[PDB]
Amino acid sequence: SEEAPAGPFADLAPGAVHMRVKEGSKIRNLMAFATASMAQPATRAIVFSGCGRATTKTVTCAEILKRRLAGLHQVTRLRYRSVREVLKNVPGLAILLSKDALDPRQPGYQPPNPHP
Amino acid sequence: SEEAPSGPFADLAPGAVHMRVKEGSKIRNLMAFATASMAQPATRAIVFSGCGRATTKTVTCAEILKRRLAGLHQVTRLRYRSVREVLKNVPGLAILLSKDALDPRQPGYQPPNPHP
Amino acid sequence: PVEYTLRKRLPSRLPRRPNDIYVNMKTDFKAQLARCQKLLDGGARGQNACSEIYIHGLGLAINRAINIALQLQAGSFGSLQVAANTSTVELVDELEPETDTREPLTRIRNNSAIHIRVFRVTPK
Amino acid sequence: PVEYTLRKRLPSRLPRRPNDIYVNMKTDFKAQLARCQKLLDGGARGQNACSEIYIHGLGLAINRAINIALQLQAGSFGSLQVAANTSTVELVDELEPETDTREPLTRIRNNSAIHIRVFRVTPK
RNA sequence: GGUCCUAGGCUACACACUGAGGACUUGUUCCUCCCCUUUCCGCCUAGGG
RNA sequence: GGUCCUAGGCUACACACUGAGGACUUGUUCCUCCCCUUUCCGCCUAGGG
Repeated sequence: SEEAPAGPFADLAPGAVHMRVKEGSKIRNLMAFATASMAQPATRAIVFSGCGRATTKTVTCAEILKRRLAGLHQVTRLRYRSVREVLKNVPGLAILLSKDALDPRQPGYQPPNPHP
Repeated sequence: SEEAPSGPFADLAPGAVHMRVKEGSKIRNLMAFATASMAQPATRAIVFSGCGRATTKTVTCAEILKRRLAGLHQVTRLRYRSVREVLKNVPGLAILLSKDALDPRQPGYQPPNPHP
Repeated sequence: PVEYTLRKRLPSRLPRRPNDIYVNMKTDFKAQLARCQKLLDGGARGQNACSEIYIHGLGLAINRAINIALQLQAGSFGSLQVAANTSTVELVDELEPETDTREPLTRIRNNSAIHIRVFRVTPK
Repeated sequence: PVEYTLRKRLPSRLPRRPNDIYVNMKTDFKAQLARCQKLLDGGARGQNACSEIYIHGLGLAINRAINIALQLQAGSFGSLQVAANTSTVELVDELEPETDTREPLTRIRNNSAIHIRVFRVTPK
């Protein structure tokens, strides 16, 4: 199997840690790295990406990180990806979580939940 | 180090699974055994016990199980325990969680947290 | 029994506005697509088209929500735009019958859900 | 900095009734005890005694709440009874300042709390 | 019979939320975990020019 | 100075919430993770018999 279209947030967060989520990936593995990485104050932003059978997990990793770290700014982006292994069009997404404010006008923006 | 003043809820749930919580006991280990044990429908009730440095964990184990299994009926009982090397009194706890209803008049009774 | 049987409780009630569309893994794709398509297009003289709909999908229905949204926009000649939020949804599996007397005994689970605003943009 | 420092936001506000008593790991034991004692005892003529107090303790303060409740009961000649409930409490550690503009950046964790009703029982 | 309109209806989840099981230099790893694609006149009810 | 009263004040957490680090027949395991014990006229502020 090889992926390809048909940084995902180069425009908004050029140096962001990129979490490539695969259907195989143990969540606990991805989250360990993800949380450690965002533990470092110099790490400003993280991206989670996946498609097909890895989309659910992609969103799940994004929601668990938001549960541990309040205040992140979110942008969700929908993409098709082509997979050859007999090639298939497969829906996917990329989620940006940012310690720094993003323009609310950016489509797929979600403000942080207040936690009052 | 040995503890001392059949089970802490022999009166209310005689054959209940007894989770003896020690400081140092890994939560994830205690919870694995506890969740599997209550996964079985014939297992009607479980008890977590601890004192001194294991009290907070005793309560934590009870709260986590209540988060996975809604409907459990709770009774919390406070006791002192004696320990030896130097003999100390330590505050401690035993928590009963029951798939079956308990008399709301039992002191330390907590009705099940509903899901709206 | 030596283990409880899988039995799902309906994910709350869906506070469903008329332009809210829930996506499922039961009905045919093309029907879910067509129904979203007609909400947005209106009649054959664009009568009562919605300016936006929200496509909600949970768990495995996330791909299918995305799919329907991207399909809608792919055939709009750029008049339909897309905006996705995510959220966490608590699910309740029944373990022991709710009687009139008892709280049911239920297992608690989280699933990711997706919420895709699909809205018509017009020149002006 | 390779890591954030370990600053804590105040556990919400304490919707504190007069007969609510929060227990801490800062003030001296004997004072917290003495203060719970005279809330329950009232004056030397028994004037303005509380029928019940609630003793609330979080995290490491759970043992101390238990301790105060049992010490109260131990000296009542069986006129004081205890009743403990537990709960889960969300705590917020500050990571980046709450500025005028933006929501602050915070770490979320849970502590167990205990809630001990200590109440006066009298004959008849 | 033909053709237009109108008002409804058309099931949120893989126990996949720190998933499962296997393998291996532990850990953003590899493998395994049946189908669900792609409407343009969608389908089904009533009712009206 | 003595004695009584009244009103108020007296800091919810071990990042210990699927904790941390070691050890070992993995897992209700062991070991390490400083003190906080226990009032009886408690302490402090103001005011009144």
